[PDB]
Amino acid sequence: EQESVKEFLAKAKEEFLKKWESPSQNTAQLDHFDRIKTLGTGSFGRVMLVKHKETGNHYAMKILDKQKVVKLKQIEHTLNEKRILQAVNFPFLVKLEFSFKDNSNLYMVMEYVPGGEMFSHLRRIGRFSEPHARFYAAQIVLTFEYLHSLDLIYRDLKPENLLIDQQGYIQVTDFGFAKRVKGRTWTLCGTPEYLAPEIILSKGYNKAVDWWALGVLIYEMAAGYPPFFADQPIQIYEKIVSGKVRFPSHFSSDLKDLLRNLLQVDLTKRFGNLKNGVNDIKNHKWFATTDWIAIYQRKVEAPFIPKFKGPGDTSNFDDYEEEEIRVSINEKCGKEFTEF
Ligand SMILES: [NH3+]C[C@H](O)c1ccc(O)c(O)c1
Repeated sequence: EQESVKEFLAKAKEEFLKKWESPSQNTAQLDHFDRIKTLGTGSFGRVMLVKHKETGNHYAMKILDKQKVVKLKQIEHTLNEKRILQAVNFPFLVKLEFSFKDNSNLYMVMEYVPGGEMFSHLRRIGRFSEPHARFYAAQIVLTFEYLHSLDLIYRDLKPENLLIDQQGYIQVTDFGFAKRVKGRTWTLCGTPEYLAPEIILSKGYNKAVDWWALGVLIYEMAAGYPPFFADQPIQIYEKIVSGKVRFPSHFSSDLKDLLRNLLQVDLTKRFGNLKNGVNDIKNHKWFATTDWIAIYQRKVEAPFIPKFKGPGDTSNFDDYEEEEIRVSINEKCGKEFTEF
């Protein structure tokens, strides 16, 4: 590790810790924004495109229903998400610009990235070439190097959680499962196709699960489909734990070798979790053409630039039923979300 990387990560940790210890709170309110379009929706929350009425800036506003968060046992996860997001700073992480709460909801107002989810682009083109997949993978490697050095585990890597920005670079979203962890953690969370074996088997697990997920992501980017798939989760899990993966013949030998080391069932042998840490990945032959510093500095020409007309264009996102943002006249779940 060049002292330059050590000193970068030491300063990164100092800056993170200062914000972690003293989190920002209550930095805007709902009526500062106009609602434009629902960009995504789930069992306890939504992401909305909004426009700030005074500056005209567009943002992606994540709205979480406090009662549903409680019911689906997401309290600590939502507190993790906001506390981490307000404390991190890296070129490939979506920035949290404001947060606040009201009687009914929690709000995280993030940068809006108009290029859409990697998932859409991957499905439209079919599969990415190895250089294209490598460009995105390198950004994830650097982002995980950053996060893991802060004792953070991300726990939701997948194409739907990676947005393509105006320059063609990655912006990681969706910190709902991210957690500050020294050692092990135990919660069953993630997305089935991306779960490491040790999550499936209810073990105490660590940052190695993020490196496993990177193997899944790289396979999916280069093949067009993930390595372990089936009609039901239990059948996916049987495949994940088996230690067997098949590679398309069009994969390069270097790609197959990297993937066997990321998709290593034995977490004590998995790249990213050995004595040399991230450098086993950064020094692998599949990354020989990668200029890590140039990627970090965003000096590499991207494989493609999403097509969009301006900062408010939603054409790269899909259409959802537009529901109200209702705020109760009575405070709900105040105690549970005191720190938010
Ligand atoms: N999974 C992506 C998520 O819905 C989303 C969409 C647009 C954004 O700018 C964002 O920060 C998050």
